[PDB]
Amino acid sequence: ESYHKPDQQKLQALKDTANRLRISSIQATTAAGSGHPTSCCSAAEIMAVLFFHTMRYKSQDPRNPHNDRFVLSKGHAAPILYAVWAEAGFLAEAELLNLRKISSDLDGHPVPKQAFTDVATGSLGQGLGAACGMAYTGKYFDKASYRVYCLLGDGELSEGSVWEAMAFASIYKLDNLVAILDINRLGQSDPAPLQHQMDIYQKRCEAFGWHAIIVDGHSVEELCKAFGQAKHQPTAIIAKTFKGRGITGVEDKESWHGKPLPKNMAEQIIQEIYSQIQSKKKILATPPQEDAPSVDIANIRMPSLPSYKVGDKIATRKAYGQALAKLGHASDRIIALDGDTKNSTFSEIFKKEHPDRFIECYIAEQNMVSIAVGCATRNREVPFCSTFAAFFTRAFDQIRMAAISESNINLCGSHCGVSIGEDGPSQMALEDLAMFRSVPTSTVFYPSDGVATEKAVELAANTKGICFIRTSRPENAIIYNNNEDFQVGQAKVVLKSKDDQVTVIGAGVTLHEALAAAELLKKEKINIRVLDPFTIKPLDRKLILDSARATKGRILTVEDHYYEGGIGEAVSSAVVGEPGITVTHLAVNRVPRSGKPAELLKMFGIDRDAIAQAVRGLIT
Amino acid sequence: ESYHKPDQQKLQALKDTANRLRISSIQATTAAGSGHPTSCCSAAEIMAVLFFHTMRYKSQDPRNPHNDRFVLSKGHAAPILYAVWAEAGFLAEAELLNLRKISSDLDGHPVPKQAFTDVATGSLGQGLGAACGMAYTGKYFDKASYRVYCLLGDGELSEGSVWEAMAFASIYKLDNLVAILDINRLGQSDPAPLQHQMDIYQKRCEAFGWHAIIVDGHSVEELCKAFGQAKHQPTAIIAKTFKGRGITGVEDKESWHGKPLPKNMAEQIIQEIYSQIQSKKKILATPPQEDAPSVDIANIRMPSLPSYKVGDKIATRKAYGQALAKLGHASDRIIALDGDTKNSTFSEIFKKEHPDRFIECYIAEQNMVSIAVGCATRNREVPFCSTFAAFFTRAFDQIRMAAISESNINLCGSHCGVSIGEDGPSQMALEDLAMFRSVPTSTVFYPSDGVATEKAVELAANTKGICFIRTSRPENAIIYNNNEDFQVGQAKVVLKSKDDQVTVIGAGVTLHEALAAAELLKKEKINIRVLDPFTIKPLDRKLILDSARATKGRILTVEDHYYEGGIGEAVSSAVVGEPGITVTHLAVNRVPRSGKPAELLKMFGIDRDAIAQAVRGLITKA
Ligand SMILES: Cc1ncc(C[n+]2csc(CCOP(=O)(O)OP(=O)(O)O)c2C)c(N)n1
Ligand SMILES: Cc1ncc(C[n+]2csc(CCOP(=O)(O)OP(=O)(O)O)c2C)c(N)n1
Ligand SMILES: [Mg+2]
Ligand SMILES: [Mg+2]
Ligand code: NA
Ligand code: NA
Repeated sequence: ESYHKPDQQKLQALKDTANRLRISSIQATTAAGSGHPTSCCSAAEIMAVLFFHTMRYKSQDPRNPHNDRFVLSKGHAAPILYAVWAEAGFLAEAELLNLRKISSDLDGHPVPKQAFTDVATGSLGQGLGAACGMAYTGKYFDKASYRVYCLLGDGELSEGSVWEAMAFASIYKLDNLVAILDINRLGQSDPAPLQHQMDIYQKRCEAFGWHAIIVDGHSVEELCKAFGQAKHQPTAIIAKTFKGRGITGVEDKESWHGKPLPKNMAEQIIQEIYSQIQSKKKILATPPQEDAPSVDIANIRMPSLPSYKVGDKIATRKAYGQALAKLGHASDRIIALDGDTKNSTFSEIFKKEHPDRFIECYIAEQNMVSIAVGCATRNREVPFCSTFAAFFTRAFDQIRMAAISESNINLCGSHCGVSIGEDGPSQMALEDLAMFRSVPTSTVFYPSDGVATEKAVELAANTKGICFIRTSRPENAIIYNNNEDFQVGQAKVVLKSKDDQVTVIGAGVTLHEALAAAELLKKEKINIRVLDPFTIKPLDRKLILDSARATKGRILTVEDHYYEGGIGEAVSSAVVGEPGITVTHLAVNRVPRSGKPAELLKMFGIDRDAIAQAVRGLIT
Repeated sequence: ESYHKPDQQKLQALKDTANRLRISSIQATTAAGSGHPTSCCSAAEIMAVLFFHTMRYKSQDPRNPHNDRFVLSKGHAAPILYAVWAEAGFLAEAELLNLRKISSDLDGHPVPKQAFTDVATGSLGQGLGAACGMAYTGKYFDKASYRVYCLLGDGELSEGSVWEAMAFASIYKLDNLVAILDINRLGQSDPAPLQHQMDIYQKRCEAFGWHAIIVDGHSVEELCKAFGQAKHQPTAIIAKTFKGRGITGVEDKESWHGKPLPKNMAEQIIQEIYSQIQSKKKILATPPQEDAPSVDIANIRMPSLPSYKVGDKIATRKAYGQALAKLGHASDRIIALDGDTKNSTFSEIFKKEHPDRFIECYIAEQNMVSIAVGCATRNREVPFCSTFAAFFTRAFDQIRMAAISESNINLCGSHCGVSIGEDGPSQMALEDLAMFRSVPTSTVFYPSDGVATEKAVELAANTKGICFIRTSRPENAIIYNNNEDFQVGQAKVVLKSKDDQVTVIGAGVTLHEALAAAELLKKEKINIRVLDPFTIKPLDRKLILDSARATKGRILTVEDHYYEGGIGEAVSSAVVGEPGITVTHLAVNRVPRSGKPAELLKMFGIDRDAIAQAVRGLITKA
């Protein structure tokens, strides 16, 4: 528990370690012909001290739940991360030279195929948010003794997402979290704005509620001391460093970001660094206190079937909140996050019933997603984030990186489409199906009534990858029996007859408009089949085609979304080339405007009358 | 101009104005049955003072280029924006009651169909970045006397994009920019984190380089004074206010965000507010000094044809930088913005030749897009932003709102696809076609060689809407003669014969892989047509279909992008149902990994061998 104040030999061993890490970073990037040795070298003493004095972890089990966490937010310093894990004895030294090869898992930036990596970085400014999720989990959910350390670059601090995380950590008193800022003066293509104005970094961190300490980032002794003192606040170690530290003629110079040393130069530089190393003996890592709780990864089931009634009206946004609160009674792993929209998404229902497991993330969608990713690391939590679907576009890079991180998070976006009415297009999600479908690990649920919403929540909880649930504002009727079985990739035919003329595919509000169109068309002796996809990704291609074959090959898809990347294009891509199949597509063709929900569905050509007229035109 | 220190009669008129603005915000939202009167009421004195004391603008010409700019970043206070423009005499007072109707343009949040709105807000945290672009333009490009005022909420300040803009304004010494923070204690669903800890707001703004003044936001006199002193720094007026100010029993209470007053309550509250108004006489706006320069809005033409030769090798990312620098010599309105990637996107070439028109935005893509939107307002500048295409996903909400803002900005994203090689997937754009295709005003250029890249830059400069140019890292051959004519929505058939068995659609690196596949397949007496879309949106449906009908109805798309929302899906959606047409699709099926470019194209099934195998399979299945 006490700080072990290192003696001169331990300090020299830490310096020797830092210099070994420099040598390896150079060797690996020169061998690869690409990479960022100068970005590694500014961080070498930081890495040596964290891994070989401060942190506590099992060197042979990097994912162990009791370990301190390290997040390399400046992910292009990956070679020095790999070098520390070789120094710690987990990774074979020889493998370091295979950096960036297709035959290796030592890829250009860290990724979770590496046991020692929890989240992928490489898109700057995201690691601190993930670290915040890890620290929040450690302090409030696991209630364990592990600490969380996150290394950032100085150019990286221009990303607004970093400052969302800074504010989150002070709001939530993450006194188990340390941010290390590698203030090496330079970004990629010029000096970072503040250069070596260390006092301005300190003021910014202090103003955001952090205990901020300026250190010489190349002093192993100052680093040991600064890391050795816990605080009652999140702690920022503001390290003055030089980019390319230890590389004579490159240290502190522009024009070297992401530039490997040519072989002749690497050999000369490595010789000079090696001349400064006093012993080949390596420091051993020190193991953690094993106080993280056991976690059960069993499937999570709703405590009962849905208790809706066919014909009753409920918006799927409200059904989401009810279903999430219900699921929270079945497993303590379920956590909810929301960005100051809990009264609109109905995640407030979960907050009321399970307040200890609700995280108010404020108006900061980027950070919210990163918090969720962090909470899901090491399978600790099962997170459900929510906001308006439109505002998940604010977090697309975090979502993109979440898939690269192989993260299991659940996102529920409300207020989709023009059917929200009067707020207008700033609040209307019209591109969220395109966005989430383009995330390669995604499952996209579009529930059309309250029953389907509850089933989607339960399925999402038990589905790997990036799960998105699209909810809606109109109160529409319950159409499904409570005991209707739902599965990912299985659609439902909600209206059919022996002489259906076209298969109409709708979802959410447009499913209900399609059912209303069917009633209008019956008066003209025209029957239509109506199909509810349930999941847009994966799509039930078989049921769609079997339906179309019963309806003269004709499909009409109607969606409250733009034309590109949504339901209609998913359907077209699934059926193109099938003999006799035709697809007509109704969607929103341009930025909308304010009006009543029904007025906008009409203006944008996706209401019952537009559907009926499209059907009449197809038959003729 | 000297500060006009107001007399008590002017101050009382400003209070009367603020109370009229409260009344109108309540009347309009009660009439609509929705909206945010409490968010209007905290800002009523701020709005009165800005519009009727501080700012200079032409009340009958809100777009006038000499006017001070006002940006309502907290856009859900739109009813009070509409009320000020009625008070100024531009809008008819009766029209305010038509808020949110389909028959009105007084929509729920501000939009540029309103003459008095430059950028759409409603997605919080974006207005200050737009304002920074307006202020940068005013100080460095227009070199004019107009100032820029941006009103933000307190919950809104949780958005990181705000702090990017804060830092930008101090870096760039935007002493013509004022941010007004409506510190009304409350967000939507709870108190804002800092509540009324005014000293913490001050410390945060000062630490980010702003001159920060705490005021009573309901004191017209303190507001006049704080706005009346210009500074050498961007200035933050940190206004302590109460949400719902002036609505008895609602002021300072939770549970009222976005809740209109019921009719009975509106009538009673309005009576009380009206009892505080001393005079019905309105204040007149004061017009501006007309020192903004005249701008030439003519078509922009490259000064010469591309200077490439067929067979030369160049990466389209480098051709972009060369073309942009060349365009800068043809028009004074071209500006370039980049997020600390200028040596990778080659926007550095423009910086070297036209340094006064390059804006370093640092590692802050959200703000970069907003800056560009601000610079393009009132048609002052023609901006080209650049970064890696993957990092435009960090700015998708800004891009989305740029289309809602009817903005003409140009975005060039480099390093697309797996063909970048060793950096791995964090840098690989594999969803940018899906993203930009879902932006409704977008034109998506995917140039396959240096010639097509230069033509795309020129076309983009003259094309309205959100223009995206997808550039690439491999150094592929020039295939077009310099004198080839290019047009939005027109594809090119780059290889054809009377015996073609498939039409293969590729772009960028996969066009070159398709041409290599064609050379391989000729050894087996198999000819393929190869088609280069040029624009993915709009797609040349006619040429694609005419090509397919000459190649046994068969189309094969191949793309360095995920399957969803890219070239293959665009093509399938364009041709579905056409008799005899089939589409096969090669794309990237999962998150990639590091390797050499050619190794990754092979691993992910989008190289010459994958194309050749798919072609053979189509022939043999028939
Ligand atoms: C979101 C994002 N935008 C742009 C980049 C491109 N890029 C990679 S590293 C880098 C510079 C990082 O500089 P800094 O944070 O100072 O780190 P250093 O290498 O100096 O330690 C940039 C611009 C990135 N990877 N991520
Ligand atoms: C990016 C974004 N996220 C979420 C919202 C949802 N939303 C609309 S207004 C609001 C609260 C704004 O509070 P504040 O900024 O304090 O403004 P006030 O109404 O108090 O003046 C929220 C959360 C939004 N419009 N934009
Ligand atoms: Mg740096
Ligand atoms: Mg507020
Ligand atoms: Na990061
Ligand atoms: Na899930």
